[PDB]
Amino acid sequence: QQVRQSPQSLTVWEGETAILNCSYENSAFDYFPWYQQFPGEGPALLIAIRSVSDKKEDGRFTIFFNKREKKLSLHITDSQPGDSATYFCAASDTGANTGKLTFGHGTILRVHPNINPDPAVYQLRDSSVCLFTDFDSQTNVSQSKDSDVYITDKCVLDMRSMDFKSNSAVAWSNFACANAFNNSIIPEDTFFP
Amino acid sequence: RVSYYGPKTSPVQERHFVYQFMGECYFTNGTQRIRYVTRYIYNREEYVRYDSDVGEHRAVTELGRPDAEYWNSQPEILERTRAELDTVCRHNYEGPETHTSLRRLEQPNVVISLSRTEALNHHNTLVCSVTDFYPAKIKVRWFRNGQEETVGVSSTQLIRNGDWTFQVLVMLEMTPRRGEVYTCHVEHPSLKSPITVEWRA
Amino acid sequence: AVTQSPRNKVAVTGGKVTLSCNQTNNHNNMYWYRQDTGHGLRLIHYSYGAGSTEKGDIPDGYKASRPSQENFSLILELATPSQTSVYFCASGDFWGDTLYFGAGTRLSVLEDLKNVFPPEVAVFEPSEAEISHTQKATLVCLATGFYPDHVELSWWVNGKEVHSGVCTDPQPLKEQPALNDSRYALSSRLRVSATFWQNPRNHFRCQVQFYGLSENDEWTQDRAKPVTQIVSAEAWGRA
Amino acid sequence: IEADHVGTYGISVYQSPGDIGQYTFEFDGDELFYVDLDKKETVWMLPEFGQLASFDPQGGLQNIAVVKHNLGVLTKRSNSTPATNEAPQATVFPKSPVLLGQTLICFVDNIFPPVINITNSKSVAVYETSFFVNRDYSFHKLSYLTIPSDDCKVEHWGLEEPVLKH
Repeated sequence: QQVRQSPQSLTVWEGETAILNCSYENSAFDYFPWYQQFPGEGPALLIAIRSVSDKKEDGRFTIFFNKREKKLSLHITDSQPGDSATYFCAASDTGANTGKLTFGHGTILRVHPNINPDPAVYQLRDSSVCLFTDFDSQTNVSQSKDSDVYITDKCVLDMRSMDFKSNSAVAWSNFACANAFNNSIIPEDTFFP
Repeated sequence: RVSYYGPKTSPVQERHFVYQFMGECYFTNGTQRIRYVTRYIYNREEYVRYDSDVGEHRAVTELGRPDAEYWNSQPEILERTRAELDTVCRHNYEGPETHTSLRRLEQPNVVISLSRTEALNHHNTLVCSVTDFYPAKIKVRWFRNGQEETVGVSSTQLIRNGDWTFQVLVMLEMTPRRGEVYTCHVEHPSLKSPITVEWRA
Repeated sequence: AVTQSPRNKVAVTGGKVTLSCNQTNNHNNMYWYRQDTGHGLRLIHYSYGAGSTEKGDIPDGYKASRPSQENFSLILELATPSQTSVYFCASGDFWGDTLYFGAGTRLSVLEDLKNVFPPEVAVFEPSEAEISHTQKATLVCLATGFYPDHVELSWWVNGKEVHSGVCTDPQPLKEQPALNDSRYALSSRLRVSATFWQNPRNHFRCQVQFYGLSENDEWTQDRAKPVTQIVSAEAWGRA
Repeated sequence: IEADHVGTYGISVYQSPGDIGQYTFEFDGDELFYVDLDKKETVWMLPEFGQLASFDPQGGLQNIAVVKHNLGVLTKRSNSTPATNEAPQATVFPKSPVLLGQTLICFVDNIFPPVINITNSKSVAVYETSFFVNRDYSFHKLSYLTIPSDDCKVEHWGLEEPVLKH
């Protein structure tokens, strides 16, 4: 009956191959649509396969279907960051003339924008806030264990005219910036004015 | 369990109005020849049909030309109905029907009965009744002192009880001479050896 | 397409809540899911056509209604906090092989209207270091102390909405991640060519669409009632 | 057509006003099962068959929906030509040999439309079977009645007044 998608979320660098998986119990199943959902939005059909075929290839995406072991695999190649979504895997026994679609729980995708980047930390004027920018995406951020320090997860900027992919995270409290990410693993050659 | 899949009614674009659909599957030699036929009925008039032997929706009336010329365009509808010969007919015969109807076997209950009260040496009529059997192949032969009697024998037609059991009554015009042994001899595909039930004079 | 209605709602426990869906696809089948983390998409009610409704896997608490071929509708007769979620509406054709979804509705069932607080929005001006080591200028936005997480954040340079160079965080953050009524903050980012920023004729705007109570709600507290509203913070250029 | 076995799978019937429906599965004359439309439940004639196989009533419910649709469009398409009524007939017979001291079945044919009501000259109460399809697109329906010692009333629109078969 149930449909199980692994892994509950996946992170991939720009250009690498996303590999999303799914396994259904009920062998009656013969239609397998995959729905892609973008934040703030309803989900919409990405790509479907039927059990007769072993692969539908649609440019960048390819479904691999295994009737024997009852296993799926969605491949995204040369993945751009606009593919960072949640992907759901559905199945229905169409002969059942049900209407109902059986939805797997979904893998959540993070496409790491590939980026000579000078990691820095600045302080900003209240009109205070610490700003750790231009970090290579390889580093992972972590909000302090000590509370009242509001360090947010990383973020990707792309200034259209002049290239430019850039990572950024903002700390603030109510308290000085040279400590803000001490509870985090920073590059050994960062910049602290 | 196993899978009873119905066909997918393709759709159209004081009084009473009646509409009816059905998907008929005509099997011969198991699945060695399947014929699939799909019929649409408005008010006791079949107006559209998909007959597998054709392979296309043909109109049975003027009301049918629109829906037939329509459904023949979009193959998402045709090729689905065309392949219902396997997804419905073949699948259903080789699947649930084997585990059910093509597997039902119930042996007959056979009872002789003398309709007018016995008056030896006076003519009377014996009634071999045969009740509650499936499938419907059955043969009921009468014997008067071990010799097949076809003369003065009248069986009913087959009687559909509608609860997956039939019925047949077989009459013998006869006359009790003492010591005679009538036997009702019943042959059925649910019987390892034929049934014989006797009535002594 | 499929427009659900409203796309943000805040309502109390024990009061009736009626989502609504309109579908312009000449479709016949309609569906009402709800999305929750860890339990994904789950079907609640559906409908083959005008007049019939069928019970999905989770019909408890909600009654459906299909009075139109275009209109499905949910009904939370007695609301419960456990019902708070992102609801979704879809539709499809008979034997159709595609589900056409709506955009979303964010529903917050609350015990107390007390905890609905609009956002406090503040704009931090770029460090001159960043301007003399990269020749870029990152403004940063802070919307704070707002409940529930029904917000949307926009920038506005010189009166026009910008995206080129913008970032807003993925989900907000709880200021005290241990109170069930914890208020949220969300941090964004605008980066601009340094020389475009040292022009004091440009101005940079941070706008926040907050979805809160409604002109048909009762307010029993000293402070201002948290109507659905628009809260902003602006900055200008420098030397 | 001529064959060995004949499955009459997926019989849909609808008629308005009142949106009366039926969804059924026949195989060699007898009814495998129907789908109860109000209970949304597949009801097998033979319970044993129910334990040995399964049918998802949603397929029946969708199909009946499509059929309500087609019925509406077609009712328009004809300038709203109404259904012709049909005189029904019955025949009553007993399931096992009837021995004074030991089920009575009523078999009605040329039913159309699919609306009949089935009945010591006093009201009595039985099992009734869903309507069965004929080749002439009318229907036959059967009513059982469970102790003999020393009838069948049918009410239909093709009947001026009702009739009983003693």
